[PDB]
Amino acid sequence: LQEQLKIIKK
Amino acid sequence: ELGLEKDDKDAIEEKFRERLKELVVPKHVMDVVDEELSKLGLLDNHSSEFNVTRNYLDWLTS
Repeated sequence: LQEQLKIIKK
Repeated sequence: ELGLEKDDKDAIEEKFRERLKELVVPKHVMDVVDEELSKLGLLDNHSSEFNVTRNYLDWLTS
């Protein structure tokens, strides 16, 4: 959930 | 990061195993099938060796 904010950026 | 969002390991693993239910599999290939599932479960799905293992397991279960 919260890791998506960095996954989408990557 | 992608490992924390999706994992198709269990679906394909169970799809392989369900074929084994109806079959009286000899041990000398039962161990091979089990070890190939074990290897596939720890191998990246985008690698070529993963696809080779998947095709070999499909042929074994066929």
